[PDB]
Amino acid sequence: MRVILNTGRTIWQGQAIESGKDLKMYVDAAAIIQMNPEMMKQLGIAEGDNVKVISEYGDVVVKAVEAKEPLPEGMVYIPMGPWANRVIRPYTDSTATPSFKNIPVEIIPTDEEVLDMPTLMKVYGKVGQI
Amino acid sequence: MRVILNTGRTIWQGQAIESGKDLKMYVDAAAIIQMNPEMMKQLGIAEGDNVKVISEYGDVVVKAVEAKEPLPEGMVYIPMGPWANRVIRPYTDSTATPSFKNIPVEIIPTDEEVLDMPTLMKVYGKVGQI
Amino acid sequence: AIGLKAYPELCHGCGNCVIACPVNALRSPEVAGGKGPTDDVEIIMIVEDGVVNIKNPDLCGKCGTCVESCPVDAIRLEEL
Amino acid sequence: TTEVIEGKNITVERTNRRLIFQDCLCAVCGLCGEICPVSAIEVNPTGAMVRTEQEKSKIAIDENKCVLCGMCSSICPFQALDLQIDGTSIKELAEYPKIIKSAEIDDETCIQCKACETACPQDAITITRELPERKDLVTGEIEIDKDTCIYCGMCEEMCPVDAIEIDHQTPSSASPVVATDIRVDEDKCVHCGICKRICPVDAIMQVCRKTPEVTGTSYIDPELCVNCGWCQEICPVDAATVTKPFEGELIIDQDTCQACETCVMVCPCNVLSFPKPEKPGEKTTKLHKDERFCIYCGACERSCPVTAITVKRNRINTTPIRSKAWKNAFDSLLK
Amino acid sequence: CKACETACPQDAITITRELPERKDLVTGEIEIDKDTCIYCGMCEEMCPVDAIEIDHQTPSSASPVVATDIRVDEDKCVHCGICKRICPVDAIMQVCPEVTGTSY
Amino acid sequence: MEYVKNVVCPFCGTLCDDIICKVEGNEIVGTINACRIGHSKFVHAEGAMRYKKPLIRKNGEFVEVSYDEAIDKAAKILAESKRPLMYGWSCTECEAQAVGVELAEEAGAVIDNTASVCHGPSVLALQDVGYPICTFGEVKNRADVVVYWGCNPMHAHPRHMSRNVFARGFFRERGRSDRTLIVVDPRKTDSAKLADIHLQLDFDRDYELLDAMRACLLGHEILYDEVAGVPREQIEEAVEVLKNAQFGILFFGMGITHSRGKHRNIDTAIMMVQDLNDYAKWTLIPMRGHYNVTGFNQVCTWESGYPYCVDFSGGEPRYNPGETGANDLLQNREADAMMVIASDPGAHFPQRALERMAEIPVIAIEPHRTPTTEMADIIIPPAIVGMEAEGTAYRMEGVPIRMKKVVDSDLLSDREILERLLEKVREYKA
Amino acid sequence: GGNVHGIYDPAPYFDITPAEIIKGLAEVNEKLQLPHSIHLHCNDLGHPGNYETTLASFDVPKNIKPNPATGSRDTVLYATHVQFHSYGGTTWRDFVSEAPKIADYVNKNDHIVIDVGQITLDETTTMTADGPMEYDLHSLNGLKWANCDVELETGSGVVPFIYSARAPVPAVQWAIGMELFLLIDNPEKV
Ligand SMILES: Nc1nc2c(c(=O)[nH]1)N[C@H]1C(S)=C(S)[C@@H](COP(=O)(O)OP(=O)(O)OC[C@H]3O[C@@H](n4cnc5c(=O)[nH]c(N)nc54)[C@H](O)[C@@H]3O)O[C@H]1N2
Ligand SMILES: Nc1nc2c(c(=O)[nH]1)N[C@H]1C(S)=C(S)[C@@H](COP(=O)(O)OP(=O)(O)OC[C@H]3O[C@@H](n4cnc5c(=O)[nH]c(N)nc54)[C@H](O)[C@@H]3O)O[C@H]1N2
Ligand code: SF4
Ligand code: SF4
Ligand code: SF4
Ligand code: SF4
Ligand code: SF4
Ligand code: SF4
Ligand code: SF4
Ligand code: SF4
Ligand code: SF4
Ligand code: SF4
Ligand code: SF4
Ligand code: SF4
Ligand code: SF4
Ligand code: SF4
Ligand SMILES: [K+]
Ligand SMILES: [K+]
Ligand SMILES: [K+]
Ligand SMILES: [K+]
Ligand SMILES: [K+]
Ligand SMILES: [K+]
Ligand SMILES: [K+]
Ligand SMILES: [K+]
Ligand SMILES: [K+]
Ligand SMILES: [K+]
Ligand SMILES: [K+]
Ligand SMILES: [Mg+2]
Ligand code: NA
Ligand SMILES: [S]
Ligand SMILES: [W+6]
Ligand SMILES: [Zn+2]
Repeated sequence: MRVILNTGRTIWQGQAIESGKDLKMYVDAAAIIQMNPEMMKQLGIAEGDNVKVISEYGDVVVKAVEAKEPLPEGMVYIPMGPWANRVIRPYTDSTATPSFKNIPVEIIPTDEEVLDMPTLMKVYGKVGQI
Repeated sequence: MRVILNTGRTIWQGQAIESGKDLKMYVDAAAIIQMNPEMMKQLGIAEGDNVKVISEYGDVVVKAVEAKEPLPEGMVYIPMGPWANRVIRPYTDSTATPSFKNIPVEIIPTDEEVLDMPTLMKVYGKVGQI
Repeated sequence: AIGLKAYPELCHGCGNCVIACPVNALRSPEVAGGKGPTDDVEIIMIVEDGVVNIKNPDLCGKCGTCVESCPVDAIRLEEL
Repeated sequence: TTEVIEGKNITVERTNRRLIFQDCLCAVCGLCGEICPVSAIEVNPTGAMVRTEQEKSKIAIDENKCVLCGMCSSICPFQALDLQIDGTSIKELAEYPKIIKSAEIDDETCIQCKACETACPQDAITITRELPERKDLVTGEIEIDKDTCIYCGMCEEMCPVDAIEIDHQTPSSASPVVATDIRVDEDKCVHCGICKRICPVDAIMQVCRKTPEVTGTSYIDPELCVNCGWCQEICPVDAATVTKPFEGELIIDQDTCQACETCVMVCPCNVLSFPKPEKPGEKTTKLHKDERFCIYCGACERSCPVTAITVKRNRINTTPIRSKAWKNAFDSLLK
Repeated sequence: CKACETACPQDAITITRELPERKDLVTGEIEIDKDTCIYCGMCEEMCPVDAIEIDHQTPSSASPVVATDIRVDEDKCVHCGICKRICPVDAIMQVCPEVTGTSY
Repeated sequence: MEYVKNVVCPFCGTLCDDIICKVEGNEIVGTINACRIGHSKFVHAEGAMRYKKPLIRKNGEFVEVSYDEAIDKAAKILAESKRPLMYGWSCTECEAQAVGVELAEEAGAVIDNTASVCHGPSVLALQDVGYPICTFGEVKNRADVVVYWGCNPMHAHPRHMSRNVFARGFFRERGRSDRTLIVVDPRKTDSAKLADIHLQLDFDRDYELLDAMRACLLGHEILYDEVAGVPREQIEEAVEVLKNAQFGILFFGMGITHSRGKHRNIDTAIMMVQDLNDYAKWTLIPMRGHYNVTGFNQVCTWESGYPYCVDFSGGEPRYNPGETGANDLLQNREADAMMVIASDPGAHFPQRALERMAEIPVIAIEPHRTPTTEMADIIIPPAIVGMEAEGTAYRMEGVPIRMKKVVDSDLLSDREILERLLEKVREYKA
Repeated sequence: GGNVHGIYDPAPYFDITPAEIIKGLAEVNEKLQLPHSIHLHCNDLGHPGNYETTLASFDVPKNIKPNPATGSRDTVLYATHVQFHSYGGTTWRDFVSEAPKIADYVNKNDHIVIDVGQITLDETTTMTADGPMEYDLHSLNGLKWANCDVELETGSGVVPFIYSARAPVPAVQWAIGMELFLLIDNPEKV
């Protein structure tokens, strides 16, 4: 289904970045998609089920969680981090600042696993430069 | 989802009762739930998907179809027949006439199958009397 | 060119188009007064085997009266 | 000779001559098809094009046959066909026969009643009028003694124009009052005296103590106007004058008509109607006409599937036609 | 006056009142000459209380008029005199109970 | 191929009598003029079961028996029952219905027709406040205002609008153009799509809307700004359209008989129609369902004095809808046996009534396989009225028209089956 | 929704008076040599002062000669329930019996047989093919009203009615019928 992706802070994502972006708690805080219970019923999913998020700019697998901060109808929330930044709009409109918030995306349930932090970064294929 | 169930005639249900209530065309005309496209979008279903309908009086599985005769917001329509009569209000208010129209019901998507005419009637458990 | 076209699979056989048509009404007093024809007549269309059936398409003036009388879009005026 | 399609509009151009067809102005009368000396035009059915949804244009112009003579542009009573020679329309070139017709409003006589704007069947008229502000049609003075006022709210409720406003509030120990202010909007007040009479403590002082001219303008759109004469007939002061393109006659056979309403809907001049009986059991004319509004375009006759209505055309108003080809074409439309 | 009803912190008070009818708080006479009226609609537009009603219509060949009647609702009229002053043909002639209730 | 003209359609209360049947041999293979529904009744659908012989249930299996054996077992059930229910009747002819009334007297039964699930609330209303009606020809020839209130004729009485609205009449020679068509329904039905005025009111609030219309008609103010989702100004305008009619007709259906208030919705509509006669000529016609539901209530009334829910347990007839109706007797578990004729309560009664049908002997006088035959102990197949058997039927406004026998059947008519059943019940009672 | 008042008032469109219908149908009856005569329920039923309309109606077919093929009828007019057609006065307040004038006409004329339509003083039901009279009765007593207008042919109405002995109008109505039976000399006319 087509939804609007909003991204930003959570206190839990804050605690995780300061504890360690190499820990399991960062995957648990930032590789997630918050949604209203009504949207979870439309998709036929439950908390803890994985979701494939696709935009014009990329793709990512994140874990569904029920939103404790209610969303307007048709909006979802992925906390800021490398999972969110696989799919948001990179273009700056000649300002230097990308479009991190309110991007149209396609979401469907998936049996694929969420990628941990080092594995997710391998999608970019870093080539050693020295 | 909580909705209002209305029931009655369709020209297709009329053609089917006169052709044969033992034919597949009767299941296709009367074991259905007509809904506005906006309600199908809210539930996360498409035409041809099955719906479990539960009231205070009973339960039934019917096939969702888009309404060609638009409904007011929050109303659904099951054509008259034994599928509709599993869930409408039996009480006559001391008039002899049951409440066949405008009953509150709960509707959810289901993977269960629609029951054909002889199989649906087995829910009543007829015991031979001779 | 533009002409009369039936979609019998959408038709209820209600007879609104048959009665509304001024050509049919002029040719059959029974049709003019809302009945299906009993006397043998040559009209544009009739309800036969439960659905609209075009019999004499050359008599149609493509006025659009039948089209306004059908709520299910089972009789139309279009490029044939 | 080529052709350019812009939605439903058609352009036939040769290199300079350019014929433009505007689908939105076409009444589907069929006259362009009848006049064309090389039969380059085919007009779709009148009733179908008016009463149903169609993707096609109302007419089709064959490029291989059209010679850009301009006869179709000249005869069109609806300004839907325009032939341009080196950028100028044939209506501005005296060598091309032109149909004599007009429609005007005398602004000195006009009283801006707007009846012609309502009656015009093609919405071609715009009548503007400047009414004075309401405060300039009433005279008086009003004031509320706020110390005497007990904020009962009766003036606010009864005021017929909602000119009175009270700033209501729930009292508190710091502000032990049910309201903090009351105001009259003097631009809304009509000095009816209701508020001063309902006030239970006589807190309101209201006293009643040459009206400006209603100015306006008129405008007739020459592209939309079809010279039906409805404005001339409806005007109560005879300020509107109209001259028609053709003269003729309408003949209706009431027994052949089956009252399908096609001609009534098709007529661009609102000539035809279905009168309602005044009393139960009375009978009326099945199809009623008023030829004061008819332009003899022929659309009604063309639309009727039972041919119950026919149009006779006795004259096409022009000065004497010099060209024999044009004279013969115009004469063929008389019947 | 209802001030006690508003002020009561426990919402224990009910104050009702029957206001006089609007017509009993104004005095005048009003009449439209329908033969002189040209149905310009200026009185209907300007009337501050919508007391004037015109039966507007699209003309037809059987009824070649823009309206069939004009009426003043005397129960709504507040005798402001706006209509008589705007009329362009002078078709309009216009010239100029205690509060009960319950307390509980 | 032969063409049989002036045939009467045995389906809805419109009771069209201009049907043409296409007959090849002894089989109706097609029609002319009948709508999609009427045509479906006349022609046989490939694969549909048409019983050739009576059947009796043994365990979950059925065994073919003769008419003698089936009628004898049915008679024994009726004779030994203390509260037998004899239900249906609306899809058979008046002579068979009259034998039914005599059989209900003999068995001390309750006799009831489909009116108890249909226009029975209209019958309760007309008994309290009246019945101002006319025949179809008066609508065709005079009506300038036509109202369809809580009925969808395009789907349920398919030729009704073409016969009464689009028809050109004596004083309405322009047909559709001489009439203001009003439809009152919470849905945008295919009938509402043709209307000049569609009052798309809130469901279950017809009674409230009608109260506002009646108060307005009698010169009073409407208390609320909106009633049943219709603004005050639009209610006042609808009332003016009704008051300005030269001849108005109010057609009504299941939208007001089945919904909240039932008979009281009809009662208030009837009283509005009556009071409208001080301003304009007004009448009403209930959109009676089956082609002969009307005939049962006529026959039952003229023979007993009461139209439906008639109890003969005490010898003298007694009438109490809410106590003696089919759904009351089944849902309150009072009936100890049920005979069904020319009806399908298996398909069309609520679940609570079906639960009782599962526990008591059920006799079905029925030609085809249905949910009722799935719940039956005895099935007796008849020749079909209007195709294979003749007799009177009554149209929705009471016009009697004789049904025709178009083709021959080796099966007994309903009338013949009921006469044999009456003789056997008399024998068992003795 | 209307009615006719007296025998010279036509219905809308048809433009034929009640007097012309009565006279024409009496002539049809004797041209067909029918066993019984025309059987007439007069215009203006149940209204104070209707006795003048009744006497005028009785004279309408008097110059038509009876000619039955079967039986021995020798009268051209049969007037039914004449009690309801024998009322004097102008309103229900000054209502009086005019049965002696009606009985005097029957005694002196040889072309008429009547039936009385005697009030029994019961709670009963009215039912006639006089549609507007039935609506008017419902408008007076407020009781349940049924109606049926039959296309090209006739009309009808039904209303319950209580004739109480203690009420003034039913008491006079009972007396009228008794006067008709008792003041008509020859029972061969009743
Ligand atoms: N196709 C077909 N035709 C038949 C039959 C059949 O089984 N099939 N059976 C026949 C029988 S027995 C009968 S009684 C007739 C019945 O024919 P109708 O009286 O037309 O019956 P329904 O289609 O049940 O319902 C009519 C309308 O009531 C509306 N409605 C629902 N609730 C309300 C409400 O609160 N207010 C109002 N105003 N309307 C409401 C519904 O939306 C519906 O469109 O059809 C007859 N014809
Ligand atoms: N949910 C819901 N339920 C409803 C309704 C609704 O609107 N909603 N509507 C109700 C109403 S108004 C009604 S009337 C009922 C429908 O009323 P039913 O009587 O249940 O309708 P049918 O299914 O048409 O049943 C008629 C039966 O008669 C048989 N038959 C036909 N011709 C003959 C004959 O000549 N002789 C005999 N013996 N049998 C014959 C047919 O095969 C058919 O099985 O449904 C009611 N149930
Ligand atoms: S085409 Fe439309 S109007 Fe004509 S019979 Fe079929 S459904 Fe009725
Ligand atoms: S288009 Fe006009 S003429 Fe042709 S069938 Fe329809 S109504 Fe009749
Ligand atoms: S002449 Fe008639 S048909 Fe041809 S363009 Fe002008 S309006 Fe259209
Ligand atoms: S310009 Fe001359 S040739 Fe071309 S279409 Fe018009 S009339 Fe025919
Ligand atoms: S109708 Fe006459 S006065 Fe009124 S606006 Fe038009 S031209 Fe002016
Ligand atoms: S009516 Fe008088 S006291 Fe009451 S609010 Fe108005 S001015 Fe104040
Ligand atoms: S004078 Fe009349 S219009 Fe002005 S404030 Fe008082 S009540 Fe309102
Ligand atoms: S002549 Fe006819 S079309 Fe032209 S402005 Fe007057 S009313 Fe309008
Ligand atoms: S004249 Fe022809 S088009 Fe006009 S209403 Fe009569 S039949 Fe229809
Ligand atoms: S009535 Fe006159 S103006 Fe109207 S369509 Fe016919 S010819 Fe053209
Ligand atoms: S007691 Fe009466 S006057 Fe005093 S505050 Fe309450 S409502 Fe006003
Ligand atoms: S202002 Fe004068 S002319 Fe205009 S509508 Fe009112 S009364 Fe009539
Ligand atoms: S006096 Fe004032 S309120 Fe009365 S009608 Fe004229 S304008 Fe309207
Ligand atoms: S409308 Fe009813 S009676 Fe007429 S053909 Fe169709 S089903 Fe048969
Ligand atoms: K064909
Ligand atoms: K259509
Ligand atoms: K206009
Ligand atoms: K106010
Ligand atoms: K005061
Ligand atoms: K003028
Ligand atoms: K034509
Ligand atoms: K308070
Ligand atoms: K105004
Ligand atoms: K069949
Ligand atoms: K004699
Ligand atoms: Mg009649
Ligand atoms: Na949501
Ligand atoms: S029914
Ligand atoms: W029914
Ligand atoms: Zn009588």
